[PDB]
Amino acid sequence: TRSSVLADALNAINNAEKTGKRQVLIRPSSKVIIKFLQVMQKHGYIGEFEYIDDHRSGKIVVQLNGRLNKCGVISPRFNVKIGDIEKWTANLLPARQFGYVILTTSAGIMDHEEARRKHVSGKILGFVY
Amino acid sequence: STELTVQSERAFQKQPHIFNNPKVKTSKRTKRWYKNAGLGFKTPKTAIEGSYIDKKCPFTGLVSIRGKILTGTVVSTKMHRTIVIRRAYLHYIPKYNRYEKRHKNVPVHVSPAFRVQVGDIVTVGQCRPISKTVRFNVVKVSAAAGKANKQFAKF
Amino acid sequence: VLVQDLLHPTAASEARKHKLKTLVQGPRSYFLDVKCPGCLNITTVFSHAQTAVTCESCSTILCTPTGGKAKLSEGTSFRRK
Amino acid sequence: MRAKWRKKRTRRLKRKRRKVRARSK
Amino acid sequence: GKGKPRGLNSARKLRVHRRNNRWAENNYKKRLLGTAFKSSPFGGSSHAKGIVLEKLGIESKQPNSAIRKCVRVQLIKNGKKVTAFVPNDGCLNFVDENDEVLLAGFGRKGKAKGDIPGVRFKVVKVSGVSLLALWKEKKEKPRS
Amino acid sequence: GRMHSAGKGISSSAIPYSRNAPAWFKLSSESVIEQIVKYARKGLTPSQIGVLLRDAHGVTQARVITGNKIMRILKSNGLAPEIPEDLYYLIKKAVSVRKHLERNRKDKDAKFRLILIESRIHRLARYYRTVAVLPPNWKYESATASALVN
Amino acid sequence: AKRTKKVGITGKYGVRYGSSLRRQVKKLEIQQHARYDCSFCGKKTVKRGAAGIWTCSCCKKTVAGGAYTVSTAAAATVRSTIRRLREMVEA
RNA sequence: GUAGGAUAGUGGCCUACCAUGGUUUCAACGGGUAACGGGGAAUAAGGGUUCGAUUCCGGAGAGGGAGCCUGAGAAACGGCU
RNA sequence: GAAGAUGAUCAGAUACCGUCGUAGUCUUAACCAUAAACUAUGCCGACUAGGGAUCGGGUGGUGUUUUUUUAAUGACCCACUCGGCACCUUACGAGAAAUCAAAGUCUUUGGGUUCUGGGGGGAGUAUGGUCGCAAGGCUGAAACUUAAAGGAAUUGACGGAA
Ligand SMILES: [Mg+2]
Ligand SMILES: [Mg+2]
Ligand SMILES: [Mg+2]
Ligand SMILES: [Mg+2]
Ligand SMILES: [Mg+2]
Ligand SMILES: [Mg+2]
Ligand SMILES: [Mg+2]
Ligand SMILES: [Mg+2]
Ligand SMILES: [Mg+2]
Ligand SMILES: [Mg+2]
Ligand SMILES: [Mg+2]
Ligand SMILES: [Mg+2]
Ligand SMILES: [Mg+2]
Ligand SMILES: [Mg+2]
Ligand SMILES: [Mg+2]
Ligand SMILES: [Mg+2]
Ligand SMILES: [Mg+2]
Ligand SMILES: [Mg+2]
Ligand SMILES: [Mg+2]
Ligand SMILES: [Mg+2]
Ligand SMILES: [Mg+2]
Ligand SMILES: [Mg+2]
Ligand SMILES: [Mg+2]
Ligand SMILES: [Mg+2]
Ligand SMILES: [Mg+2]
Ligand SMILES: [Mg+2]
Ligand SMILES: [Mg+2]
Ligand SMILES: [Mg+2]
Repeated sequence: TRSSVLADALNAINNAEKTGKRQVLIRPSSKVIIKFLQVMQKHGYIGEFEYIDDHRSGKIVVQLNGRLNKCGVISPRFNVKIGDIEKWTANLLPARQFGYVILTTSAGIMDHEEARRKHVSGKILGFVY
Repeated sequence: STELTVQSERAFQKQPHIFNNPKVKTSKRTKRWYKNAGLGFKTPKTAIEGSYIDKKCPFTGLVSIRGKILTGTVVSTKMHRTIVIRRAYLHYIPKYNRYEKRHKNVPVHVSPAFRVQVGDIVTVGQCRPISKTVRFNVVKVSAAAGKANKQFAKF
Repeated sequence: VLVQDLLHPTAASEARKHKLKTLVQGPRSYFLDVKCPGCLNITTVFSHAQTAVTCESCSTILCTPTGGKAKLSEGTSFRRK
Repeated sequence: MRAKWRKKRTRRLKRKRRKVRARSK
Repeated sequence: GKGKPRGLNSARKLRVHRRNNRWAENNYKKRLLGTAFKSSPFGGSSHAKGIVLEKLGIESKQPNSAIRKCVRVQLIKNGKKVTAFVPNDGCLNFVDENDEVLLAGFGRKGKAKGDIPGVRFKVVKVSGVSLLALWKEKKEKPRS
Repeated sequence: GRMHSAGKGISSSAIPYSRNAPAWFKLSSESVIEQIVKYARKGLTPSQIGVLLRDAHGVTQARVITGNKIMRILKSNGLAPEIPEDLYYLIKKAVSVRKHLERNRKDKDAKFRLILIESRIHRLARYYRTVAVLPPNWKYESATASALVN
Repeated sequence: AKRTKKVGITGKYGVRYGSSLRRQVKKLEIQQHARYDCSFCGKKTVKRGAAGIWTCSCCKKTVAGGAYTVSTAAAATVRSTIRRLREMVEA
């Protein structure tokens, strides 16, 4: 059954970005999906995304521009102390100069760089590069 | 607990060194000793006004609560003035970066100030060794509703 | 097509698609103001109406249930909604 | 050697082994 | 989902699954059954002294064609009979029947080496005076 | 998809976007409610009340037109049955299959389907006992069930 | 409790007579001692009364039957066959 | 559980009378250990794998068991029976 | 038609072939619990590519057939749609390849979960337990031995293959 709507959303985004589409459609559009997409959009990996409100769970149409290589989900959401964020970045990211590991942190869903600037850590969601 | 046969044993059940003087009739009937257990644990009015004895009670008995203050789900009220609680937790295996469900069964003395049943969340507090396996008293019972008011039959 | 408008798909496409697989899922069914040849009163009958619907005053079957839409029977007249 | 017939050979060896084991026991 | 469980609370299933599939290795199975002490004539040890019983000449395996010049050695610490290769040119002239040799293993942790069938040990010393040193010219073998 | 089958069918209702609806409705919410209560006095399951309201009358959704669901209206009017509707309709099927099986003892797939139906009953009854709709230690004993559902 | 694992009614025979023979007699001593339902009053009160006789304790009615069952399969086949031939003859 | 005894003292530690409990697939109980536990050690991308009788800490033992004397402290063995 | 009988042939004495024929094949009551039980491809879920054909259901044609002056229902045609057994083209991708719309979305490695494998033999053997009336089924080693066993494809050779 459907166990991770963020994994389904990010799989749809990867599969459309691989085949070169400029847009996806994502069902069923959680808050974690919206915040993850807002981080990706803030860092420039997607364009505008628009939330269709049907009265059940929502859909999202994301405008993929061209600049995404691999957005993914680290499932399970591992507990991540502040000392081993850098193991996760060294494992998941292609280089030290770009790419972001998205963390669910009690200061909000955020990437690892402004998890480090706020000196906060927590569960891992996934990555974008 | 003002009823159900306090003197049910071969010995006279009384609080030690508490004297009921028969020559001078006391203004309050059958003088009772109680205490606050400390740590914000309210002495129940059943403990204050009851007739039970329970020398291992944390409020009317001779034990003191000191040390760990644990919390657990009652799984067995099948003893006399002793319950078994389940302290379920999660153990972290650092190889797999994952946890495993574990549990520990803690036998706890329960006062007859408290009426407990299987399913109640109780707060227990460490005392001196009460028996071979019991080192804790129930100091608080944390199940008031328990979703057990709407199960009964209707018309 | 590699680039398309997913927020505003064409009405011909949305009328082709399944009722669950549109942009917002809604029903393709409808209701009918149905009158008998005999009685003057009006009955509101579902399109896919599952039931031998009669009037309150009539003794007459208005629709007969089928696999999909109910078959409006016996020369009765209908209007949508 | 077909594996089917080697299996049947070892199955007959099973019967002889348990026959002599029940003979001794 | 690539086989294995992934969830955060699924560490017992992963740990016991690794513990169960860990037995299919040669070394873990051998080390936890303790077969080096139950079997494998040198009881977990590197070397063992024994007493030569008879000089053997083992036919080498095909396609090689030679006589391998071993000895039958009864170990002091077990009483187990092994076959030990006397590992240079000559050197069977150096041993005897009925004297004390030190044996080592033969390179392959069991697993009889090369064209020698069923010989998995070798003679390092005879009478405590070291076959290589006897073979070069370096030492003289004691008469008793 | 189809917990006791291999079917993958999507055959559901697609209720509309309008949560207040449908602007040709000229009957009142209390008239809809007393029609619901009248149908339950006749003895109708909430599914049968809803289908009759939908087809004979114009009541598209009773949740939309009133403020309440049909089973909630029946509970407020004192007409809730002793076991829930889908569980009762599962126990009815199970006792019909068992009555069939006592004659046709050779019916191996009716035996199999009976196991499926009881498994479904026990899962549903377990849910109802945790959400406290059914009493605790309510058991489908499959010997008294024929009188449980008459 | 469960007094015996598998002998059942043939635990009275002890270790004697052979296991196959005691199984064969167990499957028929269950059959000849079972209470059967009456075809006349519906109560499960039919008992055997010197093989071939099956008497209901209510309503006192006695039916001829098999030696250990009320209706053997050959007799039920005969009943169906005679029903079929009678329906063919009188129609 | 109650009461006593005993102890330096809690306690089924033991006794007397009651109750029938207590642990377990979250692995109890049993079997093996060529197992003393730990600080630690070897190998080092990261994670790990293996070792730790051994200089520090804690335990246990003085050929095997048991019992005790003296003493603040021992069930001591370069003390006794 | 196992077994068994018999007739021929064959170097040895092709067991193939011919004629019989018990058990069996069928059925009732009880057992067994295995198959190359195969799609050698666990189950749930999402996405990624074009196509036509078909099965079941649904929807729409001022379509054909029942031409009877604006000709019910079935059958058929066309277009959609959901669900299914599959199929054709391509290789985005995957793979050691054969090939695969899944065996893809995997070193850019994490959707959920169960089971299994760890070089070839020894060996599905020994022993223990348990199930069975038995046959056997489930569970299931070790000593020892060994440098390959194997998978896919290429060239050749060979075929009582074309
Ligand atoms: Mg006590
Ligand atoms: Mg589905
Ligand atoms: Mg299921
Ligand atoms: Mg005392
Ligand atoms: Mg005491
Ligand atoms: Mg006692
Ligand atoms: Mg030791
Ligand atoms: Mg490495
Ligand atoms: Mg250690
Ligand atoms: Mg140490
Ligand atoms: Mg040692
Ligand atoms: Mg020390
Ligand atoms: Mg000592
Ligand atoms: Mg010594
Ligand atoms: Mg000693
Ligand atoms: Mg002194
Ligand atoms: Mg001593
Ligand atoms: Mg000394
Ligand atoms: Mg000393
Ligand atoms: Mg199999
Ligand atoms: Mg298979
Ligand atoms: Mg399954
Ligand atoms: Mg299709
Ligand atoms: Mg192997
Ligand atoms: Mg097996
Ligand atoms: Mg066996
Ligand atoms: Mg093969
Ligand atoms: Mg090959």
